Amino acid sequence: RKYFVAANWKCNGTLESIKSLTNSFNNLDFDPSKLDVVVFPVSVHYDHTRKLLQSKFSTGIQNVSKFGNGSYTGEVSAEIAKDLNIEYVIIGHFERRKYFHETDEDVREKLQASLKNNLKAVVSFGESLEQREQNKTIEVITKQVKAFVDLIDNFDNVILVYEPLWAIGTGKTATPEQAQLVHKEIRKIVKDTCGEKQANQIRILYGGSVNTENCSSLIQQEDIDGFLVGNASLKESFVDIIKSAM
Repeated sequence: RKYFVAANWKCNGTLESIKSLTNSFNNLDFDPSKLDVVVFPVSVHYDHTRKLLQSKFSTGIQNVSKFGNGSYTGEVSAEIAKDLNIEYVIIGHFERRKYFHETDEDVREKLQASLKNNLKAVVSFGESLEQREQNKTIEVITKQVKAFVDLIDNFDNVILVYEPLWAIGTGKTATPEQAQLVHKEIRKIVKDTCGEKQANQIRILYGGSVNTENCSSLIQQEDIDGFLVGNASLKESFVDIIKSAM
């Protein structure tokens, strides 16, 4: 298991601010055969971003269509991404499930499209504060992971991300012990449905207010293999979060 650190810029950036930020990220000396680091700019920033980042950084887009090419105004198909040599996609992010009504079935259809078209997928899921307070966290996560887990065929090319919804953008980070408990269950699902070797190969990242202060204690946990990072990835100090995985 290679550790994996991903910057989700969400809906942020200007041409100038991406030049300044990618310059800082390029100054970090790391070996991309030892750690995957991926940046996810806004779609219209993808070209600018890929041009500026050195190739040690992988790139991807923040969403991909559940449909293939055709009459889907506004959508970007996995086929189109493949032809732009876009390497990664994020699927299942809380913001898409929340504001745009994306369902588990949408997530399954997007992963199917992504794998069919040679895209690697960062697939996110997690329980709300209400579900956690009803003591339903593992049941929720188990249902969300089983919505798509049978589609995975190469266990290096799908990366799972546990982001409890209450930790996203709030500063209320899960503790390393809370994250680990859930990651151990996610890995156990993959073991059950896919086999032990596959479960030991797959990366399971944590996300939900990861920052420079708390990242080392999270990644030290046995079943936490890196991070999907939102607000902290817009800052030049994001390099220190990469360093925690080095």
